[PDB]
Amino acid sequence: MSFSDQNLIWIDLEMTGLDPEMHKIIEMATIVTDSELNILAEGPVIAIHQPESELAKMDEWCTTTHTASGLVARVRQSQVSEEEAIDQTLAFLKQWVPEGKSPICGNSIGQDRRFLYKHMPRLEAYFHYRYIDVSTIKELTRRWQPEVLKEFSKTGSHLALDDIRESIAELQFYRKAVFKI
Ligand code: NA
Repeated sequence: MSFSDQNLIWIDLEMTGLDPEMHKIIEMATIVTDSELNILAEGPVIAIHQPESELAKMDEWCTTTHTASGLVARVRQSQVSEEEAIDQTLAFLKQWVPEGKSPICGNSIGQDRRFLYKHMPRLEAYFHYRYIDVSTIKELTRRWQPEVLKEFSKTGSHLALDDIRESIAELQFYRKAVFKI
C-alpha cells in the first residue's frame, strides 16, 4: 500500500551463539517503517526449528535467556526451517519495500547481517549494502552527552519482535533528544 523505496526494513535475529560458522538462527522478525520511522507493518515473527544438537551448543547466557523467554520451547515445537522463514519474510517484504533499497536497520545490526550472509544469503541480498545501526547513535551520545541516556530505558527481552520495536523506539527518542533535523 505504502510501497516506497524510502521505507526502512528493520530486522532482528536470535541465535544459539555469536559465531555464524558454528551457531544457528532460532528466531527472526522484521518491521517496515517509512523514512520518518512510522511503523507501517510488522512482518512474520518466526521461531526457526533447530535439533537438540544445535541447541546443545548454547552457553549458559543463551540457554537461560532463550529458555526463560519461551523461545526454546517455541523452537522445539516449530515446524519452520530457515528456507521457509526466508520465503515467508521475502513475501512480506516485497509488499512494502523494493529489493536492494533499504539499509539493514537495528541495534548492532552488523552481527545479524553476518548470520544472514552465512545462513540466509537470499534474504541478505534484499538489503542495500549500508547499515542503519541505532547503537552507533547510542555510543556517540554516551560520549558527547551521556546524561541524555538516562531518559530512555529498554526491557531487552530477546524476543525478536519486541527487540526491534525497542530499536525503533530508541531511534525515535534520539531524533528528538540528540538530533536537530
Ligand atoms: Na539483536
